[PDB]
Amino acid sequence: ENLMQVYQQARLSNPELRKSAADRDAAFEKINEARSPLLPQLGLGADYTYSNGYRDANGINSNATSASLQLTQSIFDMSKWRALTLQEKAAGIQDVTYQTDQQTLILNTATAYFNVLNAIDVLSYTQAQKEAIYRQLDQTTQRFNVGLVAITDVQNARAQYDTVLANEVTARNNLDNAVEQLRQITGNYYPELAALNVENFKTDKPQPVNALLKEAEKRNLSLLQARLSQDLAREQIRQAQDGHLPTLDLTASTGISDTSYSGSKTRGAAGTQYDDSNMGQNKVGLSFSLPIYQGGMVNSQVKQAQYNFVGASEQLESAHRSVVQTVRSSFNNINASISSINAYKQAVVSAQSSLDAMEAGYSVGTRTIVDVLDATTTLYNAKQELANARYNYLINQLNIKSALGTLNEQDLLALNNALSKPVSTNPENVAP
Amino acid sequence: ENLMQVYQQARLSNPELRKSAADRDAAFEKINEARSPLLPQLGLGADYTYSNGYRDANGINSNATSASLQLTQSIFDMSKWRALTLQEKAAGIQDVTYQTDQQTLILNTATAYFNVLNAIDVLSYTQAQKEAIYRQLDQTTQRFNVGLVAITDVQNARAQYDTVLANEVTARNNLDNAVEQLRQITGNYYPELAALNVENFKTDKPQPVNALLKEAEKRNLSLLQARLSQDLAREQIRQAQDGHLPTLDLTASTGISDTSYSGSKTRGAAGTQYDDSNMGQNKVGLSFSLPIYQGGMVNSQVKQAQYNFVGASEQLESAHRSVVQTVRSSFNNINASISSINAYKQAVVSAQSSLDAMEAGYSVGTRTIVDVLDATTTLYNAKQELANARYNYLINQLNIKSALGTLNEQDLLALNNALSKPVSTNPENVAP
Amino acid sequence: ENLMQVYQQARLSNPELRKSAADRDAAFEKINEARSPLLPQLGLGADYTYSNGYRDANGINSNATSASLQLTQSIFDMSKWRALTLQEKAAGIQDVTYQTDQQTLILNTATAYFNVLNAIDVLSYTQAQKEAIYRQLDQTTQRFNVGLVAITDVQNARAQYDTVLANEVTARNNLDNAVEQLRQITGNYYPELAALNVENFKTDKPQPVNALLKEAEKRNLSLLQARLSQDLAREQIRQAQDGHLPTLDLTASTGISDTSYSGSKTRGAAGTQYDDSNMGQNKVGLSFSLPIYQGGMVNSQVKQAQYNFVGASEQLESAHRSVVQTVRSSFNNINASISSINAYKQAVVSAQSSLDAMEAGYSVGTRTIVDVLDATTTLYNAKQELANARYNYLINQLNIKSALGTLNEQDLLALNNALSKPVSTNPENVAP
Amino acid sequence: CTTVTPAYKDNGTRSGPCVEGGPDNVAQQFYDYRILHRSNDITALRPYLSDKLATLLSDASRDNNHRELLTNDPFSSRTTLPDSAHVASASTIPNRDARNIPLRVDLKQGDQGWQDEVLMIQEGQCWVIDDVRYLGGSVHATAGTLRQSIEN
Amino acid sequence: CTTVTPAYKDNGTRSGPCVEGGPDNVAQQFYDYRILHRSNDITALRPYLSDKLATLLSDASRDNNHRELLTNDPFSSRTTLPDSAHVASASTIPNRDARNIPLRVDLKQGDQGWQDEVLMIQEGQCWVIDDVRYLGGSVHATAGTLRQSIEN
Amino acid sequence: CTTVTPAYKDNGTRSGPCVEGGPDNVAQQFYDYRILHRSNDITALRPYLSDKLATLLSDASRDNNHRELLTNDPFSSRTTLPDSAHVASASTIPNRDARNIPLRVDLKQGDQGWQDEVLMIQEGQCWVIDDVRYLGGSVHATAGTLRQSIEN
Repeated sequence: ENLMQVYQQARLSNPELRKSAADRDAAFEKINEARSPLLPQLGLGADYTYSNGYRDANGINSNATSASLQLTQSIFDMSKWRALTLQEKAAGIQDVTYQTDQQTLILNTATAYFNVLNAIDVLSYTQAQKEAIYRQLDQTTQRFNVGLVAITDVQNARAQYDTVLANEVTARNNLDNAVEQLRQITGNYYPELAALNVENFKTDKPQPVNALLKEAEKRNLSLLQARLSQDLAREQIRQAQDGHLPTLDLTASTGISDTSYSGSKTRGAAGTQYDDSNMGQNKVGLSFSLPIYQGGMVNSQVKQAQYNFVGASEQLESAHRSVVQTVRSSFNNINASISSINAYKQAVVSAQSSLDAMEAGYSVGTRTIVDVLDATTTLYNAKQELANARYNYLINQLNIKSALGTLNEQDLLALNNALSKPVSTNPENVAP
Repeated sequence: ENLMQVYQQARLSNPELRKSAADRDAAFEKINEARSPLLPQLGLGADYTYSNGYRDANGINSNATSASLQLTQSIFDMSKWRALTLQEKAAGIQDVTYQTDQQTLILNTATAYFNVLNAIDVLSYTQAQKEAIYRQLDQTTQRFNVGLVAITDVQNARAQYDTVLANEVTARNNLDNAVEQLRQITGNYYPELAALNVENFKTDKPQPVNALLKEAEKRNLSLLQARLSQDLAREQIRQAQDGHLPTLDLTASTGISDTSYSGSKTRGAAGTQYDDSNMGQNKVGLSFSLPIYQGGMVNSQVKQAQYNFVGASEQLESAHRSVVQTVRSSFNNINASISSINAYKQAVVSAQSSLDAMEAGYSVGTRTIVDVLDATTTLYNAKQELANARYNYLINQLNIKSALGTLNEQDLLALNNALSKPVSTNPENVAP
Repeated sequence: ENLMQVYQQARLSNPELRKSAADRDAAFEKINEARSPLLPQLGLGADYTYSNGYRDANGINSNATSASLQLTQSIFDMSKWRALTLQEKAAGIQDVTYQTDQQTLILNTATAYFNVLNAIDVLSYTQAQKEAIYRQLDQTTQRFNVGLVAITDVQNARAQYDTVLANEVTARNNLDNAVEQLRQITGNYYPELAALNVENFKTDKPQPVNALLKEAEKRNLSLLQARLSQDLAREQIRQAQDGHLPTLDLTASTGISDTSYSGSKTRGAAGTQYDDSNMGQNKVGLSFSLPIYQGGMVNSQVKQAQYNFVGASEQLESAHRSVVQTVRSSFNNINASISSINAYKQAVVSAQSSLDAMEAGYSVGTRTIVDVLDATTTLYNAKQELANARYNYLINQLNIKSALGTLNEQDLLALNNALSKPVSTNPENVAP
Repeated sequence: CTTVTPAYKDNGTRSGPCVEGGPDNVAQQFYDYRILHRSNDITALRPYLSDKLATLLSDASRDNNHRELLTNDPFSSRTTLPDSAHVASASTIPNRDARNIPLRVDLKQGDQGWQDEVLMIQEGQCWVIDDVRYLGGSVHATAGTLRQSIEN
Repeated sequence: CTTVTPAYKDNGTRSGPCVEGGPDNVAQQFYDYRILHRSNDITALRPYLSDKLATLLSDASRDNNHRELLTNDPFSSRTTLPDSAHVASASTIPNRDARNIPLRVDLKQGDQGWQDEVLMIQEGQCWVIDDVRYLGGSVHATAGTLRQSIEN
Repeated sequence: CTTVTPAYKDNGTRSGPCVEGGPDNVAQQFYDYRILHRSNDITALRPYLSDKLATLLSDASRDNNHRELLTNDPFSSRTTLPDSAHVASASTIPNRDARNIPLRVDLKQGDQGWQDEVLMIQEGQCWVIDDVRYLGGSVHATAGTLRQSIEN
């Protein structure tokens, strides 16, 4: 399983990107939610009431049942439109956040894959060290048996062997934890992963840092999010200033009312004012309002909105400075990694030469088995360091691409050309 | 003062768990406020108003006073019941958080105790190293005084002595900081704590990781909190869809009104229609309302609730994956600790053998005093490392128990069987 | 530029403190918004409504146009005063937070300056090490050329040279990062900074820890913020209990109405009951409301406020304990820094003596150039360590003042008496 | 009115047959099929497992290692079969960006209940049983979920 | 109506006699005793101190080192007894899950004030005084609070 | 009514003359001068650069390295001048605790637009245009912003 299939699986079964998608969908639906009040509002209502008179209105009882259908619609109210614009801007910032989570998901899965590979290499090196140390301990034991050293040498050799065993257990558990983390990030257990192809891996100098800044100025996600936040702050200032404006609405109502009267006074000489009445009304009206001085209220809120705008501007400037920081540091990291790669390659060459010399000496007869075993251990350590440096270089390239705000699956496509030979991840198959 | 007494005192005076208890009690008490709207609501109101006519009704004035007692009570409104159930679920999740706080308090106090013990051991080792380095410096000074070595060796020895003095000061300050941290976590200064016993201490293999996962899946606190959050999300969905439902309420009132008319036109040919009125009205009725199309509104709220439920489900899945990974990591860490314990035991055995050989050589006459002093320093270092490994093993057992979610004072009681010998923690006492 | 000038420039343009200042200003201005409801209110409203009768009221149509100017003002309502007090306390805590931000900005800029100086020293030492290692490689290559060592020694020397080259590249990148971090925290790139003076710098004993605690318990900003938060919680209790009090207000109005009636029923013998009305009313009156039993309502809110107050008290106690622990840790850190300074001074003396010995031996003719080069490398390493320790001690002397809660620019001025000589910070200028 | 655009675009690669739809609906249909019969075979349960559970349980049957577990009831905590099932209510699922939906199905035996849990996965255009976490005391055998019980 | 179950179940182990209760009430009673009785002795103040402030004061008196601090006043920042006292007001305490309650006591001398700070703890079923943090300018002696003053 | 107290005390250190006021107003006046005069000289824009852009541009012109950068245009992402400009709207600035105010300006050439970004700083008691971050496709030359472009 190369990086491509791993990332393809991690795109679907990843229970933290789905949260961002749900948040984006909720923000999008809030646009319709905020647009709902602008639409006409109608409702039906029933009301049954009984009243009993007393004191001057002694012996008077009334019963009124009413059914009213109401329909109201605003004609001029800028606040609803301003809220709709605010919701649109919130949806935009949520979309930017979702893009950020996509990028960090790509970075995380790449990091996990390379960590698993490094754990495999470390385990192999530790197994070689274990073989060498066990042979050294057996040498010391034989020397004591025929008699050439004190018992303290045997004790020291046994202590070294036990320390090596503990290190081997630690490395095995580290590999297991790396595999578990990969499973958690992908929701699947991977028994075999593609390793690195040394021949096809060619380090390349990056483009000038100036061009990186130029692209990151107009391409970075954090800067765009801060700009959208500042725009939202401006819209909030406009909404706060909107309070000085008048409002206008139109109401319509269809009402059916039935009123009946009873009591001692009703059975009198009222005649026309005390009767059962069946009213039907079709009311249409226009309501206009215009608030005037309310203490501070709107003025204080406008001042608060201006202060929030100043804060948003400061946030935007700080975000730009942080972006410049991240781009420059990421650019320097690649050059540091290239220098480290060259140094570790030279170290590997020197270790291989030393191992070859030790092998020749042992074959001729001037060396023992423990010497060539120690040389192999040193060579394996150097190889592990070089492989870790290569993986760090790949991760640093991905880091530059992400901090520039352009990370996608094309970078993974470019990286996948260097993964050729598969290798198992089970400790028993890697090292029984 | 063993671990049991320290923890018992910590459960009383710890200004972090009591805050959690206060939050839990407030969340539980909010249930009454949530249920309050379902209860009958009665109020009283007094009004006095003077009105002055104009234009057509020029010179007509009215003075009215009214005292009203109004009671209202809902009949069918499922929203309040939904809110009450939501409050109950919130109280449940708050209680779960309180349990988590209890567990982390237990873990923290155990960690602080073992840190204090480790600081004591490190200080003892550093004091031994200081003595050895001072004797080495005295030897070098004597050698230069009679004349056997250059001045560079003397300067280097003085530098080493100054370095070991600085290390001793650092270790003393570290011990003081550990004691102060224990005091902060318990609110009481402790001058003596129980140390570790080597005979009673034992290492047992844990249960298989499968049973650990089985217990954790049904007993972990975080998973229960996530499941309760999902239930709350579903209840929120239902209470949001509740908005389609109608509403019905009952109202009763008792009103006493006194009105008078005067000013000019009243004292005219009206005679009867302009007179003081003393009204008493016991109005009782019912009101039913059924809302109709309000734009998106309810539909948008329902969609947002569904998206929130999806997000809660994603949270639950992520929590389950994290719990599984944590259990696996703890189960591997305990094995790593066992291996480290064995390695350090063998190392201390070898160091003791080396010290015995050096002591025998000194007694015979083939060794000096600096050699046996260095051997003692190495043995002390090995002993300190072994003690730190033992404390790490105990902490790992507590950690896996916490990951299972079954952590309480019984585990501390089990741990307390290994602590027998008390030792003081005063920096001056251990290091004069 | 010395520390004083850097801080003076940073105080103006630093896009992190401006956000705090803007938020403080918004909190201060919110007092007017809180007080506005207590001030008198006035409003205007015009409404034109057409009513169409039906059923019993058939052939009856009405047109009513009304314009009302209403002025309302409360008299006795303690809720507004409670809200005003709450807002004032919020402004106070915000100002305290702003002061804390000022202190942390001072600490951050000082730390960045000392980091840049440390990076310069590290780069110089690394350059010296590179020169020494290159000379070692040349020696080995010459020995192999005439023929004295195997090829393995040449390969090992080349590996060491590549390693030191990578280290030099990493050190240069670290210096660049430190310089650009200073630019980010100050908004301007600094090409030259004042270095440290060996003779002017003197190590001073700190005041007794008891006096530190005495001043900190009354000057620390976190404690003041916690106490003010407790006061806010008490005021919240009072405003929640305020629900047991009645309300009183006065209203006045001026309403002008024009009502006309038409329709078949009106066009008859109504005579007096259907006439065009031009009405005007100057309505003035009072309104008093005394709520009674509402279910839980007030009692549950009061109980929740009590629980919140208990939590606030717990927070205050925790803050006090943390402050005490921090003060003790800072004092111990100062003492440890003094001891480390002495140790590193002795180490520098020893390294200088060794270098002089090597130089004298080379002059006599018993040493090679590479030996004195290695001695120079060791001396440079010792000097860099001593300078880093001095910077750490100065940073600790600032940290103790920050913990005590009295940091300001006078401490920076006092520190500035030691920064006398200047030095460029360009990587090429320091090491081409 | 406007709509909501999905964040994802494929969410597919389905091989076996699928039921009509509905997470709670497919869970209920699966439990009714289990109770109506008395076989609990994995060959005839292919529509309810997407591509992982079917092959994993086939391999578990083939290796002849979990025979005692496989015979009784892989899919339930109790070694016998439940008498009735009732999953938690779910009010549909908007759009296609929703996977790994945990549902706590409630199982009712003769005066006993365990209330296990299952997982919903989309894998194309249907809903698929997954995991089954054995949310009950005194589980049948092995431990944890079904996947953690059969995985080597 | 429903009730709230307390989270804790012991909150006890009290040794000395306890006064009726009430944090502000207990502080008022103690300071009224201080104003009315001009003795300040620790022998008659046992019911107010919690469980070990009295023991700490007795040990300090027996140590014969902090005589100057004990003689003038241990319980206030000022070396003289106050003229009036007004402690912070607490509107009772629900249940029993509340400890370490700090109160800012305002002690007024002749046109003077320092706003000292004290602590109160439960320690059983009562309300007892603790710490006294000397939150005021011109501290009497030593430094910090009383406890840090006599601690070792 | 109350009035807030400004957080800062001086916020000064201004050398050259300052325009009347208004950040958006200052930017609009700058762009109006840009369209009105087709020379893009830096000697006539002295009261529009605060304290460092003036000397930085003078150095960049004196060392004869960014001649091609300066001759075309230093204040936009295109070599040629725009046809019209419309800066972002800022509703005044309370007190004086406000610097580093970024604004996005929509500059419209012949059926074209780039929406560049600029900074406003106080630098005393005025408002000064600064930086210009070259936001838009098909940038003029070099890279980054103007300050990063002409820095050494």
